[PDB]
Amino acid sequence: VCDATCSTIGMAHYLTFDGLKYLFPGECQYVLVQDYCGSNPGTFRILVGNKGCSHPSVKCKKRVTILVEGGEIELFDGEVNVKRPMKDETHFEVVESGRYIILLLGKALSVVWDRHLSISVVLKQTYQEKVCGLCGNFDGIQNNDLTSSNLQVEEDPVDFGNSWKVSSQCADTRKVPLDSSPATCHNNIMKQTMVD
Amino acid sequence: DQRVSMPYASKGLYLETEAGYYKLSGEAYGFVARIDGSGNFQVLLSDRYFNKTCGLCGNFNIFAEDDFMTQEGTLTSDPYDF
Amino acid sequence: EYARTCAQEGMVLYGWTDHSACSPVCPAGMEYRQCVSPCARTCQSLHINEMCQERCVDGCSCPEGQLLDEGLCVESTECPCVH
Ligand SMILES: *[C@@H]1O[C@H](CO)[C@@H](O)[C@H](O)[C@H]1NC(C)=O
Ligand SMILES: [Ca+2]
Ligand SMILES: [Ca+2]
Repeated sequence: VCDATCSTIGMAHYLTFDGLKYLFPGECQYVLVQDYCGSNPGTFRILVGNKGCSHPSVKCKKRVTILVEGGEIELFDGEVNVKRPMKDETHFEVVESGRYIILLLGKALSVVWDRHLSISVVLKQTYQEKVCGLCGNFDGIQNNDLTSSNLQVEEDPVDFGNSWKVSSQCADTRKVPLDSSPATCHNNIMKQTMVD
Repeated sequence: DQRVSMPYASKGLYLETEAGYYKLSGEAYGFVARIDGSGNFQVLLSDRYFNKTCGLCGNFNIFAEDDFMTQEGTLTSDPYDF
Repeated sequence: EYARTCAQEGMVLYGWTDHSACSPVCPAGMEYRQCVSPCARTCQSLHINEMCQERCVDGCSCPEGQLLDEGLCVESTECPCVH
């Protein structure tokens, strides 16, 4: 079995490990992925936090806070920032090669960041169903990547991510009326074909 | 004019409730407002506007006597016409 | 007001409302604590820690147990689920 790969294509979409594009415009802070899931120690707790990103625009600067080995290293606005160095500095590593910030954290973990929005965490063979969050469980089964925090499969992913937010008193996002044209392209058929 | 539900988080303005009291955060724009149950407006604001924000809560300087600088810019003795 | 004004300056005060015979209004289930954490551990919550290093804030909050669920305090045993 090969190394899976999340992604955050554009402002509001998510690609799971097993491979499942789905839509989730949120504005609160959300659990991209973690290990503390049911009956396990809880080693790493990668998070993601967006601001003004329910409608994609030149706005929506992300904030990423990753919690491993009792550490707190986070990044936004181009650079990375350490708030609490972790104990085992040996596995730590940062490679600012090209557009990206490649970022190792251990034998079986890695992260990538295009300095603008993309978040592509990369895992190894080690876990094989030890995680949960937005990216799902990493089991090979692709339809069980909507297993909400309350341990059931949903069908409408807008209700999925609302379970995984951190601040349980901030805003749950609104079920949008589905349509093939977003806000501007809605009733502007001309512009739709120049983008198409 | 459209009444929305609560909480609410558009445009970088989380509109939350903390400790049973309502909050409005703008950390990108450098302010945190809130209200209590009785009604007591409060405004927390960064050090970035030191000697900037002129208004009804006065400038963010060190002094406390000179913080009536009108919309013209005029040190006034009356806390009322200001 | 004088309580909070001293609190903001880096020097908090405690328990002053015990004998003052005035507590600020709050909805049912809660009354005015002093210096409660903003990250109130509620019912439908993920058990995560040492991210909320924010400063300590005044305001009314639930009893020791009695977790929050939709604007009221409710006992930890009766935590619902959602679908
Ligand atoms: C404040 O700003 C004014 C003009 O805006 C300037 O004249 C003054 O030197 C500054 N100093 C203080 C203490 O505000
Ligand atoms: Ca899966
Ligand atoms: Ca002043």
